[PDB]
Amino acid sequence: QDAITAVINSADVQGKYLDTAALEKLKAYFSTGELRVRAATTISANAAAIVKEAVAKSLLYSDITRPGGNMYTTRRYAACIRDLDYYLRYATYAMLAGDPSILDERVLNGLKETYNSLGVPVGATVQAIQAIKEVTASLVGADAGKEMGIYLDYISSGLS
Amino acid sequence: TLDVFTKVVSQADSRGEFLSNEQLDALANVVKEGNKRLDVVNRITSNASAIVTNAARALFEEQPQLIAPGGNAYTNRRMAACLRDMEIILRYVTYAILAGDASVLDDRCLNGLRETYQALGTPGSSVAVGVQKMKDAAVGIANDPNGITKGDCSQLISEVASYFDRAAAAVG
Amino acid sequence: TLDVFTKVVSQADSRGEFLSNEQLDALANVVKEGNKRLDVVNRITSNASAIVTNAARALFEEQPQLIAPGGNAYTNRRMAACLRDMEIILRYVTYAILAGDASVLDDRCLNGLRETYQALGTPGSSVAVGVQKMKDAAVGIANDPNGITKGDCSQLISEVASYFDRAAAAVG
Amino acid sequence: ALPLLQYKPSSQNHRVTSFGAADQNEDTPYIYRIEDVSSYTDIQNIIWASYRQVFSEHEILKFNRQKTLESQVKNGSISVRDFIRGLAKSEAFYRLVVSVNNNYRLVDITLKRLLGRSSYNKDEQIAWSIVIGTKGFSGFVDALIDSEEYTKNFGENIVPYQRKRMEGRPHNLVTPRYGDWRFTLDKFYSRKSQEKQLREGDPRKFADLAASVGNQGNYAQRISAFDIDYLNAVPNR
Amino acid sequence: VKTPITEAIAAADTQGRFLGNTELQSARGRYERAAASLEAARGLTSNAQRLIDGATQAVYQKFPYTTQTPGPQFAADSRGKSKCARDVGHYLRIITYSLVAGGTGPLDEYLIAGLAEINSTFDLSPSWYVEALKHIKANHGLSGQAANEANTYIDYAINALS
Amino acid sequence: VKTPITEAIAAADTQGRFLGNTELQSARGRYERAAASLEAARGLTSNAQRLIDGATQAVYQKFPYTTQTPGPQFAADSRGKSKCARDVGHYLRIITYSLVAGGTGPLDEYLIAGLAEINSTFDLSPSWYVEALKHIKANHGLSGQAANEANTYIDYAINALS
Amino acid sequence: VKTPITEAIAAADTQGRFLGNTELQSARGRYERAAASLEAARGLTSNAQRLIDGATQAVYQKFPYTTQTPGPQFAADSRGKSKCARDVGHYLRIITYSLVAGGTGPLDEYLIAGLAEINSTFDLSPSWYVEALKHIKANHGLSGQAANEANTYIDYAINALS
Amino acid sequence: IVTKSIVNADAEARYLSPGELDRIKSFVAGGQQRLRIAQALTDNRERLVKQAGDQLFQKRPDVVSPGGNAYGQEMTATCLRDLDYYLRLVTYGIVAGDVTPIEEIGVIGVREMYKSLGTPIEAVGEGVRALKNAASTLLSAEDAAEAGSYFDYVVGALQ
Amino acid sequence: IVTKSIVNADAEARYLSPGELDRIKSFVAGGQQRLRIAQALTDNRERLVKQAGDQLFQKRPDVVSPGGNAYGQEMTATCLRDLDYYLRLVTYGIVAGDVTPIEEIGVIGVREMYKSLGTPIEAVGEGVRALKNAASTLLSAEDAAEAGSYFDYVVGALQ
Ligand SMILES: CCC1=C(C)/C(=C/C2=NC(=C\c3[nH]c(/C=C4\NC(=O)[C@H](C)[C@H]4CC)c(C)c3CCC(=O)O)/C(CCC(=O)O)=C2C)NC1=O
Ligand SMILES: CCC1=C(C)/C(=C/C2=NC(=C\c3[nH]c(/C=C4\NC(=O)[C@H](C)[C@H]4CC)c(C)c3CCC(=O)O)/C(CCC(=O)O)=C2C)NC1=O
Ligand SMILES: CCC1=C(C)/C(=C/C2=NC(=C\c3[nH]c(/C=C4\NC(=O)[C@H](C)[C@H]4CC)c(C)c3CCC(=O)O)/C(CCC(=O)O)=C2C)NC1=O
Ligand SMILES: CCC1=C(C)/C(=C/C2=NC(=C\c3[nH]c(/C=C4\NC(=O)[C@H](C)[C@H]4CC)c(C)c3CCC(=O)O)/C(CCC(=O)O)=C2C)NC1=O
Ligand SMILES: CCC1=C(C)/C(=C/C2=NC(=C\c3[nH]c(/C=C4\NC(=O)[C@H](C)[C@H]4CC)c(C)c3CCC(=O)O)/C(CCC(=O)O)=C2C)NC1=O
Ligand SMILES: CCC1=C(C)/C(=C/C2=NC(=C\c3[nH]c(/C=C4\NC(=O)[C@H](C)[C@H]4CC)c(C)c3CCC(=O)O)/C(CCC(=O)O)=C2C)NC1=O
Ligand SMILES: CCC1=C(C)/C(=C/C2=NC(=C\c3[nH]c(/C=C4\NC(=O)[C@H](C)[C@H]4CC)c(C)c3CCC(=O)O)/C(CCC(=O)O)=C2C)NC1=O
Ligand SMILES: CCC1=C(C)/C(=C/C2=NC(=C\c3[nH]c(/C=C4\NC(=O)[C@H](C)[C@H]4CC)c(C)c3CCC(=O)O)/C(CCC(=O)O)=C2C)NC1=O
Ligand SMILES: CCC1=C(C)/C(=C/C2=NC(=C\c3[nH]c(/C=C4\NC(=O)[C@H](C)[C@H]4CC)c(C)c3CCC(=O)O)/C(CCC(=O)O)=C2C)NC1=O
Ligand SMILES: CCC1=C(C)/C(=C/C2=NC(=C\c3[nH]c(/C=C4\NC(=O)[C@H](C)[C@H]4CC)c(C)c3CCC(=O)O)/C(CCC(=O)O)=C2C)NC1=O
Ligand SMILES: CCC1=C(C)/C(=C/C2=NC(=C\c3[nH]c(/C=C4\NC(=O)[C@H](C)[C@H]4CC)c(C)c3CCC(=O)O)/C(CCC(=O)O)=C2C)NC1=O
Repeated sequence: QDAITAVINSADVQGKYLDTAALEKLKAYFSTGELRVRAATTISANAAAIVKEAVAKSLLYSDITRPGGNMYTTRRYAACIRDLDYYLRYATYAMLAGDPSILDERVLNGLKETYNSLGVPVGATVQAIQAIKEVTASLVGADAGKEMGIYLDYISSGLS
Repeated sequence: TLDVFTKVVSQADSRGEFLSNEQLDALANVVKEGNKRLDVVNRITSNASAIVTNAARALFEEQPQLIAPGGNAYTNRRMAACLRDMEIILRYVTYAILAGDASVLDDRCLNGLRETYQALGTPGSSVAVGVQKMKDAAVGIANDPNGITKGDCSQLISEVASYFDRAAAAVG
Repeated sequence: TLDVFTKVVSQADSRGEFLSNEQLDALANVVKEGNKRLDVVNRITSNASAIVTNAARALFEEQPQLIAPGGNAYTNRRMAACLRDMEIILRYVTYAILAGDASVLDDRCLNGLRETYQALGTPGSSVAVGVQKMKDAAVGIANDPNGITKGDCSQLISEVASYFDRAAAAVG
Repeated sequence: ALPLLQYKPSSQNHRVTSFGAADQNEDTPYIYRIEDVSSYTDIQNIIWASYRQVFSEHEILKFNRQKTLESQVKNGSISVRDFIRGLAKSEAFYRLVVSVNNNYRLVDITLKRLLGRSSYNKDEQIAWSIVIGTKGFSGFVDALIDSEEYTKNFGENIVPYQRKRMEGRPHNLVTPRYGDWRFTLDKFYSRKSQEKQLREGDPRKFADLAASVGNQGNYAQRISAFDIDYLNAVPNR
Repeated sequence: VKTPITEAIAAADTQGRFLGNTELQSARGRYERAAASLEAARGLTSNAQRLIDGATQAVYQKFPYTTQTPGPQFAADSRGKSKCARDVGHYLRIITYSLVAGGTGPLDEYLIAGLAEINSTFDLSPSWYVEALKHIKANHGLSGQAANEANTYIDYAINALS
Repeated sequence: VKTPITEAIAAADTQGRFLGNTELQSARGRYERAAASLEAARGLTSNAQRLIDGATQAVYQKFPYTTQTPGPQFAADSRGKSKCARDVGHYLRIITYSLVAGGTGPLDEYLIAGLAEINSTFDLSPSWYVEALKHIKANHGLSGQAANEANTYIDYAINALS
Repeated sequence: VKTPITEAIAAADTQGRFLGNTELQSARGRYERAAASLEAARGLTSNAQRLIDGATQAVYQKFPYTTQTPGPQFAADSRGKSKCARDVGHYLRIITYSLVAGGTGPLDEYLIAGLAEINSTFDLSPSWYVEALKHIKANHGLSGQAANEANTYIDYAINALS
Repeated sequence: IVTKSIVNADAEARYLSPGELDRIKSFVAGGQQRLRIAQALTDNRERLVKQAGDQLFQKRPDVVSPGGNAYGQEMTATCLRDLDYYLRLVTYGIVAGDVTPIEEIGVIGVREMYKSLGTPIEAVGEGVRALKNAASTLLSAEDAAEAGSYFDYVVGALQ
Repeated sequence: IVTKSIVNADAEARYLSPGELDRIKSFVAGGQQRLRIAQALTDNRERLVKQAGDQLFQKRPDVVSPGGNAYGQEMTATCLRDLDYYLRLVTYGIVAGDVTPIEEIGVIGVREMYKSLGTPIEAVGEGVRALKNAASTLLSAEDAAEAGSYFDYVVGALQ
């Protein structure tokens, strides 16, 4: 769903026409879409650098990459990079849509089930998503970093 | 000489890192409160000589040994020196009100001030009686609303009662 | 030291009467023009060292006797004294820009300045060549608009060109 | 406005007559007079030795020196006594000495740098302290230079100097212008991270081996991408 | 003569350094104040003869002493009362000068510089002028912000008197 | 350390007189621009690592000399390039200090007070830093009024260098 | 201007006492020394054009930077290279002046008195001249004792540069 | 961008929906600015390759170092020829309005090509970043934004 | 104090009785004085820890003595850090108006912690008493009373 599609749905289930508050919501979305698109472009620029900096901030040189940790095996390191790239990409989609429903529908659906099945540590994942959020808020600026951090904190809060 | 702006610098310089946006928002009170600082000092120095001469009748009300013959505030030269020092605290107080931090008052008013009363013979603890007999007149002149639109300067006011309380405690 | 505010006082004091409402309305330009004064001096002193070193290649472009052996600007101490005096005019110019009246520049920069060139041997009239070779760079830096909001800055540029013209004429 | 209260002058070296002008040792300071200029390098020496008394050598810097005053002194427009006043009533002196020093300390330092004489006792420091507080600092400095101890002894046109320092320590070296529990617990935190034990499979164990192998990488080729001429430089086959 | 512009000059000249940003903001503040202070300047010159003759009578009401006893100091004769409007007429001039100057500069030199030494000689009691100004403090009729700044220079001359 | 508030103090203390209206307007001016300078302060600390590594590379592009020749002065070794981010990392600190202080105070003592004497000794050519700052002058990305005042302290350090 | 004879004068004049035996030995030392220094003086003026054009090329070999980039500071244009022989031509003059004077006197005033302030302005990097003189230090071809004393004033100007 | 909407509506059995016709009309309107941006990047190519090689070899000296791939005049000429190729594909993507004719020729199999050539891909990404910086200096603000668009796509693609 | 009344009326099946609403309204009225007292204790923390360490090590020198726990710079830094923690919890209790968020973090298991650390609890109580004396000197009378309230709770709790 969108913010546009959410506004249209909320006006639809009442049978209501588009009143002035919904037009205010759509015009606010059409105002913010500029920096939304620019932020999505520069996040699509260097996603690999963001994931590299995030694991170098949070996960590297810990016991997690040591033997016994969950990132010791090299296929598990590759799976870690894959999961962080997923979090960043779906946070980019939720930032450009302006509605976190795609995070609820595509990422946060059965994810705690999987992470408790595999024995994946949840708190280290939350700290890695936090480091992702700090790196991309530094990279994109504060004004779009707020909206990026909202959906990354949404993923972090639903994960916990 | 220091400030509330430059103590934040020197606190950050001894750490040696850029100032955070959490730090500057707390400093953004002061540019709003600079509207409130700038007239409370203007209220004191407008009525500066009224505070001094009214509190000259308060230390001399309670302790009449000072104009007793043989007293330490007794003679005309000595009594003119009392008034010479009755408002030498008020300029150093009103400097600290404008600066907002008491590092001006602590190296010019109180730095070694206690030492001379053990040297001359003038009673140190008696000056601490009359100095906080100024602040009830200083706060009482600075607090009452006349003309100026109603606003809350109570938070700022505590600061003013703190500077007299600091200067009186470090004398006696 | 004088001002545009205090020359009006001293003009009225030598008359000895209250200032008219015709007089204060003309002075009300200056509180509006104080928006325009305060950055044209900020434009000059930001590029102060660029003006001096570029105009050090203009007097020394046209008159190459100055680094000729036996010249008066010849040796290293003498040439360092040229730069010592190439911007000692610019601070006294920018003082008069901020003050708005040239009574600061006339008792600190030009008061008896001509007398020393008849005493030392350094050519007086050559400094007047290079000083108005600063103002085409000074006006040319202060006039161009990049970034700043469009405004009628032309009005006091004729003041700025007048102060260099006064200081150059009273040297040579 | 009130007169100075009468205080106690102690015995010191300056009070003594120190009779004669052939008799002094060489250690007596070179009294630089503006009247005997001789050559520029006596002007430069007069100006530098004025800074030295006032700023104690280290300070001269670049910013601290008022460059304009030095030029005037050479011209002769302002006396040397007028020039040290302009140095002492400078803010490059004020942010240096006055902001760091106590009122009673400031009497002792200014008397050693401007008058060349240490304070008699503490009550002489207490006696002048009132003068600084009401008149201002430049009220006090202007009261030192106008005072009778300065004008008879140093004259109109001599830099100040410590007088009769035969059995004493030079003033600049003896007296300067000056007068944390969370850090020691933070270094406790750094020392307790090294003492546990590096875990197995660390990067530090192989660090020593890397040093043994050495091999700093190769230097830059230096060929510039503007002069490569890449369209002509590519070969077929 | 003191002015917040000329305080930015003389502090910059004794240091021997240029006009940095830390002196230009000093002249910035005065400009904002100057517009405000000029509204207090027009408030006083329009009420020139009203304030002077109001305050001169306000001295005689609280002090009936100076109107009765003979002497060159007091104002029993008309030449005293003629010199009454000399002084308070000169007091309101420099107050109007200090508002247009933006500082306490002309009030420092013209009025309070030697004021403590004349009054010891000519028997002019400073309690006469200090309550003359209190009538001007209450009866200037100004409002808003300019009523505060015109009130500032009045009780600056009061603390110089007492 | 200099501040337009502490210039209103020390000018009032050497005169030995109170805080008149001609020093309160000096602090009044700083308050008006206090909000303005802080918007330039937030503009620089958010771009800390962007401006430093941008300007450090901007030195090497115009000066390919310092990256090649061996010596303890230049930055051929990594310890030179490590001390490259020391200096320009320290340059942007005091520029952010001078904006929050409102004056050239901390920039006077911390940076330019002995700067002419170190560079004569360690062979640090001041043309290196003076064009490092010109990259910070162009690439800070600030707009409006705060873009001017952040531009003010930059070319105040330039005139101290040259 | 400094001279071991004029150091015996000014030290005798500030004391206000005559020329004792403890200043005549100062003059005496220089006379023995002067004959030796003059052999270094003839060694340099005979090699005037050889040393200048040798050292000027010796700057460009170690520094290929100053011959290429455009600018008024460097010597890409011929007028830079014309002013190249101005400076090093003026450097060898005062070195020959300091040998015949017997002291560091003319080298103090003529060369190194304001040298730290010009080079901060005109972007003349002092590492250029400090290695220009090192070529003169090695290639003067002097021998014996005069080769040491001509080597003395060269690395006195070096320590003034760095 | 017309092939994108055409195969997009062609996978469906529906026609081109008129919102897609609106985006085609808007691209048709912006085509003149696209052509001016492409010609401005066209005529100034050798400056851009020079400054890109400048900023790259200042940034990463290992290609200059003899263990790296771009060692010697022939290899550094091949390196600047690769940067010329990527600038050419960026101009193609600027004209086409959508990144298909540039990804089809420069992106879709580049990782295995550069892996079996020995060169690192991160240095190529830094080279396209240097091209983006030089073209940002060459163009105006609204032109540098729209060029840094496709340059940004290439930089994200090579990583 | 709102959680106190809420769980108090929540154990019962009744609503919040309006006397509890009166006490919540009165606490809401006094919250501004609470915030000023908390900020005054906030900005002057290092003075309070300095004077507390002063008065404690003057009162009990056995922590200074090598048989005691706070011997050496590291242990005395940990000691002043503990006093800093307790001042922080006192400011929390000053804002919250009731001693629950300070007892939950500093009181509820402190005796066994300090027993298995070796430190005596009476010296910690004397340290909080010294903090109360220094804050009584720092504040006005009606502020020192209301601060010595929660300081008094901590002193009674550590014993
Ligand atoms: C789009 C939303 C989405 C996510 C997140 C997702 C995750 C996911 N992560 C997995 C494994 C994994 N996930 C992790 C990740 C981590 N372990 C750690 O220690 C770190 C805290 C964290 C990385 C930041 C690791 C190490 C494995 C490897 C377990 C294994 O395969 O043996 C698996 C098992 C199979 C596979 O990777 O191919 C799934 C399905 N699937 C999804 O569809
Ligand atoms: C440095 C020279 C200077 C001064 C003196 C100054 C004071 C000053 N105080 C003001 C406001 C004010 N000042 C006060 C102060 C108080 N009200 C009370 O009832 C309390 C008892 C007291 C504080 C203890 C208040 C309440 C306002 C209302 C407007 C505002 O918030 O600024 C304003 C707002 C603008 C105006 O009045 O025109 C000014 C100018 N401004 C200056 O430029
Ligand atoms: C040893 C020499 C010496 C003298 C003479 C002296 C006088 C002197 N008289 C004073 C007050 C006073 N002086 C007087 C005297 C008079 N007022 C009148 O109404 C009458 C006209 C007049 C007496 C004939 C009065 C009534 C006070 C109290 C005034 C007040 O408290 O405001 C005061 C200030 C307050 C004080 O300590 O009491 C001094 C210092 N001080 C000295 O050290
Ligand atoms: C009598 C003793 C004496 C010396 C030596 C002296 C040097 C001197 N050389 C200067 C400039 C210069 N100096 C040089 C010399 C050099 N620059 C280079 O690129 C080369 C590396 C190097 C020569 C080897 C050049 C090219 C200029 C002109 C620079 C400019 O105009 O900005 C200047 C400033 C402008 C001038 O008047 O020409 C002085 C004062 N002045 C003195 O009074
Ligand atoms: C190229 C010729 C030119 C100049 C010179 C120019 C200057 C200029 N400065 C202005 C404003 C201003 N300029 C300043 C500058 C400052 N205020 C301070 O207190 C600071 C110390 C200082 C900066 C360091 C300020 C504060 C304003 C307020 C209006 C605005 O934001 O533009 C305006 C706004 C329009 C107007 O004043 O009519 C003009 C015209 N405009 C031009 O066309
Ligand atoms: C006004 C109070 C006052 C006094 C007294 C005073 C004394 C004084 N005595 C001095 C030296 C001296 N004083 C003496 C005195 C003596 N030798 C003996 O055998 C006798 C027992 C004794 C004299 C009765 C000697 C020999 C020296 C020179 C010591 C030296 O230079 O090593 C000096 C150092 C040189 C000088 O005269 O300037 C001072 C300052 N200064 C003062 O301001
Ligand atoms: C044609 C280019 C050129 C210039 C400008 C130049 C200046 C120059 N100014 C000098 C001195 C001077 N110049 C000044 C100037 C001033 N004092 C002040 O306070 C004012 C700010 C300023 C006058 C407006 C003073 C006082 C001296 C002598 C200082 C001294 O000898 O102590 C000297 C020293 C010897 C001599 O004059 O003969 C030179 C060579 N030489 C040149 O070749
Ligand atoms: C800026 C900080 C500062 C202070 C406060 C200061 C005080 C100070 N007070 C003094 C004397 C004095 N102070 C007093 C004061 C008093 N007599 C009383 O009865 C009252 C209780 C009390 C005043 C309220 C008296 C009577 C003297 C003269 C004592 C004597 O000469 O014996 C003196 C010696 C003479 C002089 O004024 O120079 C100093 C230095 N100096 C400083 O630098
Ligand atoms: C807080 C304000 C502050 C600054 C900025 C500062 C700079 C500063 N940089 C220095 C050296 C240095 N500075 C640099 C920096 C550079 N050299 C280059 O090649 C590049 C062109 C350039 C960086 C862009 C290097 C490489 C050194 C070491 C040089 C040496 O050791 O000789 C030194 C002398 C040695 C030192 O302690 O490290 C100081 C004092 N000091 C200060 O207190
Ligand atoms: C238009 C689509 C297209 C691409 C992408 C392309 C790449 C390409 N790069 C090549 C070589 C090369 N490519 C590079 C690349 C680099 N230098 C470096 O250090 C960096 C990592 C990078 C550029 C800055 C180097 C050094 C060679 C020569 C390698 C060798 O000779 O083995 C070659 C083999 C030689 C040739 O025939 O040109 C191809 C085909 N060719 C194409 O037609
Ligand atoms: C906010 C709630 C909270 C409390 C209460 C707390 C107590 C606490 N006190 C500790 C140590 C300590 N605590 C003290 C205490 C003292 N010095 C003395 O002599 C007195 C008895 C007393 C303070 C004046 C000492 C000396 C140590 C170090 C003991 C050791 O190293 O074994 C430690 C272990 C080291 C550490 O990780 O800091 C904890 C956890 N920590 C908390 O997070």
